[PDB]
Amino acid sequence: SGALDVLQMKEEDVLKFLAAGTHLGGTNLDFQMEQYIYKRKSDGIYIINLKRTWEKLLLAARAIVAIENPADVSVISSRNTGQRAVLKFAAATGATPIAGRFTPGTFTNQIQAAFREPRLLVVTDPQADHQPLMEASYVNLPTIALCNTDSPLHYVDIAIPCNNKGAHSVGLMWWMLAQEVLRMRGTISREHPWEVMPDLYFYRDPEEIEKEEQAAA
Amino acid sequence: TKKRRNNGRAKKGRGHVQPIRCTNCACCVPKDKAIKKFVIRNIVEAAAVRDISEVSVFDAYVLPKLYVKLHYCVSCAIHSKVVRNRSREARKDRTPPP
Amino acid sequence: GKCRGLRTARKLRSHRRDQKWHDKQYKKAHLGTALKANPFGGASHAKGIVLEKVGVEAKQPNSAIRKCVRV
Amino acid sequence: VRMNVLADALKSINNAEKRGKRQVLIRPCSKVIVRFLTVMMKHGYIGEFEIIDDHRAGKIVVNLTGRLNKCGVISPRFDVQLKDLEKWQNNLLPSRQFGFIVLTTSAGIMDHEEARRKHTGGKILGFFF
Amino acid sequence: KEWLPVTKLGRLVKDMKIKSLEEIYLFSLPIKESEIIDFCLGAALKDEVLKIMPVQKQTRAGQRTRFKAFVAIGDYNGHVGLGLKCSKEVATAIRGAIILAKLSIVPVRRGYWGNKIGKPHTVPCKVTGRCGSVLVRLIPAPRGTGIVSAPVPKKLLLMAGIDDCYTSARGCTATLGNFAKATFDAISKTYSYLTPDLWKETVFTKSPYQEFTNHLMKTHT
Amino acid sequence: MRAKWRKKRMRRLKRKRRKMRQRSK
Amino acid sequence: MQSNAGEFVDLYVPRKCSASNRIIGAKDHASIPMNVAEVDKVTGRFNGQSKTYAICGAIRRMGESDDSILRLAKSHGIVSQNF
Amino acid sequence: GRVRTKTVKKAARVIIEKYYTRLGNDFHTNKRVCEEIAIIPSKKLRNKIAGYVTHLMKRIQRGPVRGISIKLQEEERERRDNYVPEVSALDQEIIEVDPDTKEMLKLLDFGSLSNLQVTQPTVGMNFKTPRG
RNA sequence: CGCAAGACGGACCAGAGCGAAAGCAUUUGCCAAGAAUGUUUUCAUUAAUCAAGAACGAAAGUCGGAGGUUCGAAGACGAUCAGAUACCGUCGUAGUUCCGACCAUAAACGAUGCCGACCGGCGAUGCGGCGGCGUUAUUCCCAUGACCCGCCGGGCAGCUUCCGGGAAACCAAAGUCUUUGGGUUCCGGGGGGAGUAUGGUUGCAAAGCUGAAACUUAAAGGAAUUGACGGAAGGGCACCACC
Repeated sequence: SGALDVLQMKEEDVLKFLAAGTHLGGTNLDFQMEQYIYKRKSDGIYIINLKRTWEKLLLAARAIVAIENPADVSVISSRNTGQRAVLKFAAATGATPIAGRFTPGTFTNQIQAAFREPRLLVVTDPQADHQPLMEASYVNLPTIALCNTDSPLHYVDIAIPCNNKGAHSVGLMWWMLAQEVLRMRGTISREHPWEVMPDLYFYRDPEEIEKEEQAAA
Repeated sequence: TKKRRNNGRAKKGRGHVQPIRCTNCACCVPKDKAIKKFVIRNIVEAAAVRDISEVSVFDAYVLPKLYVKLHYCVSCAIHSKVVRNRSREARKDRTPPP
Repeated sequence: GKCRGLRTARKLRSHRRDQKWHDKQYKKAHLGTALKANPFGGASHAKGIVLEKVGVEAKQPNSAIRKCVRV
Repeated sequence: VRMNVLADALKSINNAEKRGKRQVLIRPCSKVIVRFLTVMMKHGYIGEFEIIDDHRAGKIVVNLTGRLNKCGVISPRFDVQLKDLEKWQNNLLPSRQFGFIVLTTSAGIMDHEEARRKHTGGKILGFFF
Repeated sequence: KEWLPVTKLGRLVKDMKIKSLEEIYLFSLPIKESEIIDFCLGAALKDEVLKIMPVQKQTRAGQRTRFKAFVAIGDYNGHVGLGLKCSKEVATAIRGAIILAKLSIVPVRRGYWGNKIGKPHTVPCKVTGRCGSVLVRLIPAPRGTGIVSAPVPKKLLLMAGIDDCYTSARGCTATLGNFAKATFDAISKTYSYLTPDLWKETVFTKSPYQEFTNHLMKTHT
Repeated sequence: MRAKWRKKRMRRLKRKRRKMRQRSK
Repeated sequence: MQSNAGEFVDLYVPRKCSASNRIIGAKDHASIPMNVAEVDKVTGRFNGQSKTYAICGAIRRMGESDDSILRLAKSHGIVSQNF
Repeated sequence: GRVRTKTVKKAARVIIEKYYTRLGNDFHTNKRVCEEIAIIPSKKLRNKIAGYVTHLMKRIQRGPVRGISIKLQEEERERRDNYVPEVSALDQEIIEVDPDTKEMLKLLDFGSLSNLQVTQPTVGMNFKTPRG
């Protein structure tokens, strides 16, 4: 990510951030997130530094590529938004998804059915996905987190500063991270705007799913 | 053992507050300690707002309300069922009930 | 200790001296009242003359008659 | 009020290292703090520090490793013969293999091990391990 | 009779890939399989049932007696574990506590009083351990001193393979559970006390999750 | 026996000892 | 840890926090060992070697682990100095 | 009282999970499928089971059911989830932008883009929820 | 509808303020006093805590006046009750109020001595200061108020956190303690006997301050758990319950 040109932030990537809204923080600020910030607005909303966002994205992707067997990375979302995004990320990268309800004791109770024993976690929200962050602290699990400006950084080893609230922002942030782990692995080249479209990862409200079910004809 | 942090009452940096008299009973209770409940209330409920408005010399006369700030002795209050005992978790809730 | 002054020898000694009297085992040994009111006068043993043989009722729980001797 | 300035210092860099800080401000400054720190530095317990000169008493800013388990003052500064210095390192250090009583001798403020080979006792300042 | 390993770390240990619980203790791995610790120290692990303790939950129709069994386990070569299992009868409690003792086992760092020659005999430095009111301080001692302690922490420190030691104990040591858990906690902190010996920054070797990732995919899920 | 009333009893018992002591004066 | 003859006698040498140097005990299950992969400075692909980092559970529970990896990757050149 | 028990539901779950292909929305065939593929030791249980199967198979013909796992997963979750429009919502010709994120992009390589229409800044800081 | 007297200061009134604590609430004036902030003012270690000694010290109570509205120890009754010298009710003296003199005690409590340092996060509030888009008033600009968004200090607090402690309940202090030493005052040593006897001392008195012993005893006690129990709160079931 650093002092390098091949992994430097490109122009269409900035348009994809600014369009999604990954530069819009909360109204609140976590004390641990004060470095991943530029300034407030009027209306009180904190603006994230998209460079620092990209620096954490590549650091995260670097950590994800360093895991040799991909099938032991846990890609966790509980909140609606990320459910689809993580389910596609694991298709792209050959990781294992946990979309929705996280059973307490998946990482801890060795007799449970959902006893997955990963080497690295990715987390859509530290607040909503707090149980797996806590259970990472019982079986040594590094955690990557998609952290809003008011996301608690307890048990978070790389915090990617985003707007993990908004549906566009999350789908985008997962797509960026999925496309970067593949580029670093060497499954895509960096000269081709990637065939997979960031709209593929977006959560779709069932008002907008029943907008598709009508408007085909 | 110490049940409440704020020892029942609401004084922190005083030392003394003027007492009031519980309305049901008449017991000297510290103001902050007392269970104060403000009651705005129609002089007639529902059965008579029909009948009295019909015999209202006027056309479109709103009724008055009755404004009384009740104080309560802690016994006064719990026997009268204004405040219930709560679980040690739910004791810490200070939001007035919906 | 609650005075760690280098020149506080007498306060620390004179406090300890005063607070030893609040011990039972000390107050007992270091007054005449325990050694005077002692029927043996501080002796281990004592010869005396039996003036009656006395049944003493055992405590609340267990209940025998304990055969003692008024001396 | 502030009376043992070396106490405020050593407790503040002890508090800070327990918290895991990379450096710590110690916001009164004396020549006795500076000699004590240089002794802790020579044995590699703390990192190369920095004395900020205002025109009052200084402020020091001390780079920390995770080597300093605890530094501490002995107050009051009891007088230590070469006889007694075994009984201090006996009851005031965690082993014979490491840890150093600092004690101000006439020769200078230094560890107990140099106070042996110089053959000079003096007043116990503190200790660290 | 046969062990079929469930966890990832258990799979590696049966398949001979990692061969020392030293290597497990280095990456601070949870040990959840019972046979792992039975596999590496097996022909030395000795059991002493410190105490059977009848506890009683009062119910509508009279007391409900369960039995706690406190079991200290260890080779006499630098590994102790302190297991406490509460069960309906004492046979099940003792057996379950043996298993929990195994699963608990820590390494003990042991050092020298003064002359660093031969094998280490005592605790490297003054370590303290707490549980409830109990505080168990350990101090190093010269050779031939033995363990200067109560019968409970003696049984642990001897099992720890610590040959020499001076102990102190404060608080209700009569509560054997807390008193055995404190002296175990004190022992545990020997490899959690930063001495000058461990000032040289670590040459981070490779996890057996990373080192043997290629074996784990085909052997189990 | 509430501790306040034990005190009151012992206080009135002490008051009846500065009556039997007040005769020899 | 070495005897008069100079022999390493302690039965294992512990890891210790890449942040605050705290030795990482045998039963610290909060402790996080990370592998950060490095890249070819013109291609942008995994080389096969990594800059491995180890944090004690304690700093991770404090929540400072984030900033501590961020520092260790900045002073390692993995991350932009500008940032 | 006509609530079905665990031994009826758990059976019906596992029966559908393994034999979704043979079942339908007809009780009397589902009843006769349950005979073949499972030793149900009791006619009443056999009907109760078949009866809950039919009830679940109606709930499968609708959206997805929580505690169940079939082969496809399930042609609206595997196939339809590969839905993608003509051009993405991130392909805005005119991106709305405040002067303060313009101020931070100006302190990156991205000082001036063409497709960034900077709004007149928002006036009167008035965003907090009144207390009480 | 007035008149008179004496109490009392509702609602506003807050986990708000001030005070060393006790305490302090109509308006207005006078009088001295005070913390906090502001300060590129001055003195220059003058300080912290404290045997002796001292000031203030709720209520009740005591002495001599003044006043006596309400309320109300004692007392007189009227009920309840087996009794009821009590709870309930009607009267009601001392007292409650004011002045001068005592008294010096309260669960006088944050049951938490004072001074100082350090170690988390958060949004509030009160006082002062400083800065910043905008709205409103004195409209005729200012500059001041009223909101608004921040920061700094000082204060009463609150929430939150595996800082850490603690027997726990809990505590950003009750932490920085076997890794034990920043300064200093008071004070505890199993339960009773006993805050008793006795001597002194203060007081008009009531009493306060200091204060044992014999003797007696295997526990008394703290926090938390489970159960039973309630003349506590809520929910649920039953024609061995009701409708």
